[PDB]
Amino acid sequence: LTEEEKQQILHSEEFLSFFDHSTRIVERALSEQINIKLSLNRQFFDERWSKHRVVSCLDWSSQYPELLVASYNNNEDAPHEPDGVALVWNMKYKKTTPEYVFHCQSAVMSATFAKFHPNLVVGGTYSGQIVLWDNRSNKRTPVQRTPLSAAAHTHPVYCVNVVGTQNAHNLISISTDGKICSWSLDMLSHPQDSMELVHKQSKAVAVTSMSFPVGDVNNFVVGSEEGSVYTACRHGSKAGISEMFEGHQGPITGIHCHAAVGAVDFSHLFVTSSFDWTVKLWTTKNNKPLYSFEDNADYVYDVMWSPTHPALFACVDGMGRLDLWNLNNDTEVPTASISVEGNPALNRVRWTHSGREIAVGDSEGQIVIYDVGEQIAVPRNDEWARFGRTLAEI
Amino acid sequence: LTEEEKQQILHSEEFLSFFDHSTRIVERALSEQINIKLSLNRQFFDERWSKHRVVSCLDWSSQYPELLVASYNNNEDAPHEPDGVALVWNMKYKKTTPEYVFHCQSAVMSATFAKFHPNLVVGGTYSGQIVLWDNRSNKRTPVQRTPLSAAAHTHPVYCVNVVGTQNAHNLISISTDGKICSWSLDMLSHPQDSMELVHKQSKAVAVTSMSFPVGDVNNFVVGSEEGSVYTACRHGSKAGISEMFEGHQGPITGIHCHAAVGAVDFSHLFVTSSFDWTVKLWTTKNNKPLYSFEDNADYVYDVMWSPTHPALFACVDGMGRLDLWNLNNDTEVPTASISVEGNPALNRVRWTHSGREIAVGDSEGQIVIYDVGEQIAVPRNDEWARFGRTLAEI
Amino acid sequence: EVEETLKRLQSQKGVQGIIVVNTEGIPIKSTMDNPTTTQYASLMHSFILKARSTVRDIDPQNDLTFLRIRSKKNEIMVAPDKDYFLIVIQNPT
Amino acid sequence: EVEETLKRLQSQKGVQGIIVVNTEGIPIKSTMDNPTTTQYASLMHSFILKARSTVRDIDPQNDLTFLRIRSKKNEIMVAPDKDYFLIVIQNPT
Amino acid sequence: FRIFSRFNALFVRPHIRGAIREYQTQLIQRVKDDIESLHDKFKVQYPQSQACKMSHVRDLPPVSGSIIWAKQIDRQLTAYMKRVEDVLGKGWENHVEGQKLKQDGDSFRMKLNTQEIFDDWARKVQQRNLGVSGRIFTIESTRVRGRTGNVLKLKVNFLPEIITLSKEVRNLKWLGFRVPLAIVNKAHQANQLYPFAISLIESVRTYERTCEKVEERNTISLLVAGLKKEVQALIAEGIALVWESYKLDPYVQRLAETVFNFQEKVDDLLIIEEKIDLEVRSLETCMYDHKTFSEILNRVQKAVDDLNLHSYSNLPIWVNKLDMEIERILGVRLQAGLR
Amino acid sequence: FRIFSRFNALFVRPHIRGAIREYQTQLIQRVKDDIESLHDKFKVQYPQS
Repeated sequence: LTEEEKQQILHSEEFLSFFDHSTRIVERALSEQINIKLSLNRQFFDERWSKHRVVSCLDWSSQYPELLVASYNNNEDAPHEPDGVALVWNMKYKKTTPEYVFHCQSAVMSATFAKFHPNLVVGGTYSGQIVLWDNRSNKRTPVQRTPLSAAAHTHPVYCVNVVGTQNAHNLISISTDGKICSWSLDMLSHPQDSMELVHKQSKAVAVTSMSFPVGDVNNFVVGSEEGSVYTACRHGSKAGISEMFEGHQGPITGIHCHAAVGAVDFSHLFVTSSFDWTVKLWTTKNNKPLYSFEDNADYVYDVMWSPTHPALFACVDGMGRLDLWNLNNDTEVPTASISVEGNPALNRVRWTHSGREIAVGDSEGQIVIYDVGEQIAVPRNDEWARFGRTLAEI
Repeated sequence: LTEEEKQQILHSEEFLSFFDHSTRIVERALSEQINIKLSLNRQFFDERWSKHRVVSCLDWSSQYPELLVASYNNNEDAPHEPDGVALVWNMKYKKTTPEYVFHCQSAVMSATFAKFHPNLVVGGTYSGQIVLWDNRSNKRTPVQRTPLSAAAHTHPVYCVNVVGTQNAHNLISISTDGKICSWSLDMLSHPQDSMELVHKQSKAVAVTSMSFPVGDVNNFVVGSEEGSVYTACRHGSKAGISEMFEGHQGPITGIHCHAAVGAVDFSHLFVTSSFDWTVKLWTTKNNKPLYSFEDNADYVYDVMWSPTHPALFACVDGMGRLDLWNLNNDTEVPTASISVEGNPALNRVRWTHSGREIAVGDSEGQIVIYDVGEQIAVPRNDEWARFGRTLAEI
Repeated sequence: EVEETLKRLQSQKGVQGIIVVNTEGIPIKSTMDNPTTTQYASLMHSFILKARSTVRDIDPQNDLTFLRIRSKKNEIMVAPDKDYFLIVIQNPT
Repeated sequence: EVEETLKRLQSQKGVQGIIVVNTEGIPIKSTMDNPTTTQYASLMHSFILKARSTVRDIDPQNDLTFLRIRSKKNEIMVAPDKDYFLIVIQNPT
Repeated sequence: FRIFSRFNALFVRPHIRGAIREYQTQLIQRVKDDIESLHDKFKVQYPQSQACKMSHVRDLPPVSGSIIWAKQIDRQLTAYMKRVEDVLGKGWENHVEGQKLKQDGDSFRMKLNTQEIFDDWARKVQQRNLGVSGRIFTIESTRVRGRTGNVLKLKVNFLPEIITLSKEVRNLKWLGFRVPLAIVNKAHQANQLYPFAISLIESVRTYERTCEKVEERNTISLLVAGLKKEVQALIAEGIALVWESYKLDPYVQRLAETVFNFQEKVDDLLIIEEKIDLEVRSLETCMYDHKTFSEILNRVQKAVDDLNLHSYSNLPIWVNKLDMEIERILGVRLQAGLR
Repeated sequence: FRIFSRFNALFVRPHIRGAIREYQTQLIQRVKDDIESLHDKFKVQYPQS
């Protein structure tokens, strides 16, 4: 009868594949195969990793349209416990448990998957340090960390993305001071490219978030908490600010470019959800806002285009209402709407790839995903044509 | 015990519990989840048997789509060396040597597999004897050899092909003089049917190519050495040539019917590869060359349709280029075109029965297995209608 | 209806009709290669009998109708009612 | 980690009892009591060894990576790869 | 209002205007209800509203957040007023309901002033007199609980909150509020000097963590002594520097790279150290056999050579001590075998 | 051939006719000596082509 060999083999941690496969199979074992318009589809609220916790970012895995990464800042509930909480939540089978967890010593502001590799996860934290995590390996510590240096990002980082294809990729990141930096997925210890973005008279732009024209690298569009949108070419013939926008009055929190591609070219349309209920539409060729969004006041967080419908997008109000806007059928009234129970401060919204359902963050950590009506999920050539003519309206 | 009481016990009507159990287990087991261009593809070039000795014909086994039959014809380097050599080359595994080797006393001009016997290779030679090769036998010589009597072929045979159902076969072959003969695959001492192809009374035909429309065995198309293609009937009161085609002013060096099924029929179409660089997309129901693709200074040598694309077809050339013509895409420039190194005179093209990748013969014996891109290989459901429109164009 | 069950089981992916093995280990129904299916079904019968012995060791009121033997190539579901042991090969996908 | 693993593997269904087994049978860990865990897991170890031989019969390269037995009274789990031998006592439903 | 916005073509013709003035009272009443709801929402204070903690998440300082929140609400009030003016026509205030509504809105807007908090914050900033000039970093005396001694823990002469102030300026400057030029200069200097301070503080924190980890395992400090000496030498060079200088960037950069190299060499040495210790412990109880003992010695010597080729500090004395320990263990095992 | 075959019936117009082949006569020179390159194949190949 062993008394120590089992004890020491338990102490020795060779359980990487063990734990990985056990997790991937037991949530499957939740299956009960015993032989004896908007609509909620799945509500997930991790009690252990989301108790009184604000969702910090949301991304859907392009390589794996079933994997979502969500972030968290420091927890005021307890400072001693790990502050930067990163969660990976899966679409494989119903379960309360999160599929993966991750810790960052600093508060995590944003996170996303990498397009270059289908398993690495990259996230920007409050300390301005890009943090790398490997999903296949079962670890809690950051795999890599960019240096906290003068050249590198130092102010809190809110936007990180991967541009290019799987052989011409490049990791772009912003610092709220205004530094743009390009790294590579292979090494996260030296900025391949880096410069402090400036608009004029050497004054920087307090960038909050950016997006990029769909299917295009370089020539990004950024938003400023100062209340101005800027189009800046990454390298071009001259890096830095290329165009300044009349923009919106208050701080510009969420910015996104049109993503649905069809018989017409609509990649020049920006949505910007400022802090004044004002989810503004416009185009890079026109310095003025194209259409002003007004149904209430006081902080709509953000907006993202549905990748499947060219004239439909999702924006959420911090009061607790997520509402789906079609542009073809209606210009002003919400074509779809819902309010998450508890009327909580819903933070971040992310359209899943290929659309057909939405992911919603919250200040309470209770993230909710749910689909959309078929009659409004699917586009048609009529939709693109009538969208073009609604653009011709004004 | 034995296989008679099981029948009665199944006929017994206590099977309600069994049927309920089966229904329950099947309905519970219904749910299933997971646990967690032109490119040079391969070479084939012997050295013992493939010194000069240009390629003559190629094929793929219907039962064994991983197998290619070649036939290197010309013996001019060494009179003492074997005259005709047919090599069979495997696709599943890469070997510098041919899988199996066969040599005939005369010079082989054409070879093909046997549909009924998946363990047999039949080939035609220059002298005029139809030649077998039983792969079971260890002896490289021909196993069964057709007599060179006036009953059988007496002129250099150029087309051999076995057709019919698995229970009713016929090995058709045609010689340059034009005597078509069907043999039984298992008995070749006597031609079980024969008939000399002749046009309008007292006009012999110099047959040098043929193809059977898919499915049909009773009627077929032949390309004569005199540049005038014909359609003939194998069995019937009108057995023989039944059509004049004005065709082309040079020898016909290749022919192939359409090789796709599933949508609107195109068996009436075929392409002939003339001797002046003029491939001819062109049909049986009409008499006038539908279109006359022309370019280049030299002349084509062989042409086949794609076995799954209802539009694509390859094209041999004299300076060594292989090009693919996608009519639905384009009718004027080859959709794809790449040149083999050393610019020798290519002599045979054969597409895999899958159609996903092409082969090509050579002037120096180096058979080259090329691969094609997915977008350029596999058609779509709308591809057939697009071909219909392109043909209805003129 | 036996043929109804045959077409129903055929509908399941990776499955060729319905094959049923009795208590003798010889399949009452013929769908796959006979020698392989008979020897393999005798092995299944031995293992289900020994598993029945163990389950009756501690659970003398339990019955076996479900067993998930999956490898990285194929899965077998084996289902004994009282004499008929349904066996269905099914890909993990 | 150990305690977190058993905690998450148990609270996922409020499982009656699970212990971690990284050795070939004869586990000294317990969740409810020593005997009903140790002897039952040893018998499961013998049977998964026999099932490993059973699945190697059809082809030696195949291995059993996962075993379920959902019977009328018990729903018993194991996920063997090289020495990780799960045990789960749970309701059939 | 949206229904009317669908139709504005013969509002110049006073024919539809009869219809709009027919329901003018309903319009005024419902607009008053809406603005009452808005002012009720405002009455819930910024720190009491989730918007405040959110804006905390936003890298937005609380004062700027409250100011801008109030400004946005005032903007929405002004939008209400101007849009009422446009929809109803010129001079709706002539009506008793119209002048009542305009007086109400003026009252709420007066209650919704914003410059006073700006003035208060500027006054407080001037009074507290935030500054960063001084020493590069400070060394202080703390009696850390758990030890009776007075620990001289090292810190950095830089309050992390100063950058916060800069951000307020960085937000208030474009908000239209003008701040004292002394505050502007202080905030600008702090903003441009922040990267050096944050790099220095993270470097010193990492050094302290790795050095306490080293001293936790005393068997390795002798090997790490050289790296600790060079780190202390750079610290000694730096501490003499006043807070602001021109060698700040090169010194800070070389200090950061030195600390990172020190930490990585520390961790590599530590892991190889537990490897060697585990192998020695295995040798302790290893079965009596020349082959197994020779293999253990071979692996230990290979690890020692791996350490040697990395060019660490103070190898020979460490080798001598481990040789003494291994020979003591060998003597004990020889005793057991001989008996 | 095909690039002016895109015109074919276009240059029947009074001005297109003046817009075509008055400007490209030297590319007709180019296709002439492309015929030169063509006959090069004929020049010395007869029994060893």
